[PDB]
Formats: sequence, structure tokens, C-alpha cells
Amino acid sequence: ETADLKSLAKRIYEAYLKNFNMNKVKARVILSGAASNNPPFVIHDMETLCMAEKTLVAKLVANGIQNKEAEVRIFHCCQCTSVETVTELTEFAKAIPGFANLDLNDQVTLLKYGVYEAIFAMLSSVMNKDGMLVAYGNGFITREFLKSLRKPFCDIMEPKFDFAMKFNALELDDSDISLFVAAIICCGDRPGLLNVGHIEKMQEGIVHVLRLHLQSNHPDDIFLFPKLLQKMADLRQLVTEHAQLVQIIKKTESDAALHPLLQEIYRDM
Amino acid sequence: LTERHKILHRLLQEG
Ligand SMILES: CCCO/N=C(\C)[C@@H](Cc1ccc(OCc2nc(-c3ccccc3)oc2C)cc1)C(=O)O
Repeated sequence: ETADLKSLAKRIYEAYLKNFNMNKVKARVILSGAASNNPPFVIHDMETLCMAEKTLVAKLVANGIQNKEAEVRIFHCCQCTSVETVTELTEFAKAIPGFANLDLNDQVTLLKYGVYEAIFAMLSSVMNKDGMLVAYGNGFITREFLKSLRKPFCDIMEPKFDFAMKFNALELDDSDISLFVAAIICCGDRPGLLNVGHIEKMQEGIVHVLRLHLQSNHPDDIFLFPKLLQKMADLRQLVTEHAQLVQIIKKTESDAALHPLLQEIYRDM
Repeated sequence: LTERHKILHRLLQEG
């Protein structure tokens, strides 16, 4: 790698560590249990959900979901985490050299279509075959408990776990993920992009740094880059399917209210 | 116009 190409790697990685509260290194330490014997409170049933909620009481009441169905209460808590991640993602994007310079319209489009791809890409870091971290690493909701919920709420996460399990097998660290996320954000393939040409160029540089980083970070996984290239397509479809389900949930659920910020994201997607 | 993304837009501007 060259100087110019290096500063890009370093600048993106720092933005990642700075803007995202949870990251794979902290997550693996919690899911491993090698640095502490105080594991996350496990949420595996309604009983344990209600208990965990006693701590989230202030929040739930604040948004008036205290008495909503357990699925809707969960659906909503998941939205808040999404709204929070979109906020960090926006700051992270503004940190990628060349992003802030883009027409404000293209900035919106990029975040609009990339946010969820990045979200599920990053959510894998806190997922394993039995469940996933919640509430900043303090809780652990089981994969089984999620499939126990009633339809359609139980058809939301299972597909993500399936993806995460294959993605997690790639053994990427936070240095790989930062570049990977920046790439999914600066995608010249988005619908309605004004300056596809320039953005495509920006995407090339980032993609270039990614390719070279992967080679010197994972010398034994020769085709890891193209593998990640496939993962990018998989995430695209994954999110498309996710948008579909959320659409079904909206037109068929009285209390499935959608947070505004998220609302504008799904609109026309 | 694509500014039917007011909240997101504001995040892009202020923070
Ligand atoms: C099950 C429906 C998913 O819907 N996803 C949603 C609306 C979210 C995405 C999302 C964000 C974060 C997630 O994982 C973290 C998490 N946090 C909890 C949690 C549960 C109870 C209390 C506090 C937190 O459960 C889970 C899995 C899953 C999905 C959306 O479509 O915007």
C-alpha cells in the first residue's frame, strides 16, 4: 500500500472505532467470557423479557410502549437500536474522505440504501449460533426465543443469523469491517444517484484499499476479497427481503409504528 | 425532491 492509500485505511478505521459504541473486539470478549464471569442477562423467554424490561421501564414508558404486545415492544426496541446506528453511520460516512463533498442528494441516497446493509453486516459481530448481544453488550437474547415469537415478528431475525454465521466464518476483525462498511456506504450502484461517475471513482479507491488490506491481513484466505464482494450482494438481497417484511408488518399491525427517521429510509426503497 | 428525508438530511448537515 501507498501513503495516500494508507491514510485512507487509518482514517476509516478510526472513524469506525470512534463512531460505533459496539465493535467485534468488545463483542467477542463478552461472548467468549474470558475477561469476566459476569455474563449478559439472558433473555430466552417472556419471563426473562419482562424482567429485562424492568430496567428499560423509563424508556418504554417514555415512548408509551409499556403496555404494547411483547413482539411490538421488542420490534420497537430494535428500531431504537437502528435509529441509533443510523446516527453513528451518518457520522462515520461524513468521516470517509470525499463523502461530505458529494451533492447532498447523493449523500442521502447512499445512506438510504446502505445503512441497513451496514447494520446487518455489523450486527454479525455480536451474533453467534445461539443468540446475540443487546443493550450495548449487557444482554443476550436467544435465537430460539426469537423464533418463538408469533408471525411475522419471528421471521425477521432468523435470516440474519444465517447470514452472520457464514460472514463470521470469514474471521474479519474491526480493521476489515471498517473498510467493508465504507464500501457498502459509497456504492455507485444506488437507485437515483446523480453523480454516479464520481462516486464510482470514490468507491474504487475504497474498494482498492479493502482489497490490499485483506491480502496483508488475511494472507491465507486468497479469495477473501471476492468472497466479501459476494457478501455485499447477499446483504443487498437480505435487506430487500427485510424491507418487504417490514412493509407487511406495517400494513398488517395496529401498533407496529415506525420511528420517523426509519420511516423515511424505507419509503420508496 | 429527495429531501423527503428531512431528519436524515439534518443529520448530514448539523450532526
Ligand atoms: C425481533 C424484531 C426485529 O425487528 N428489527 C427492527 C425493527 C430493526 C433492525 C434491527 C436492529 C437491531 C437488532 O438487534 C438487536 C436487538 N435488541 C433487542 C432487544 C430486545 C428487547 C429489549 C431490548 C433490545 O433484540 C434484538 C434482536 C435487530 C434488528 C429495523 O428494521 O430497523
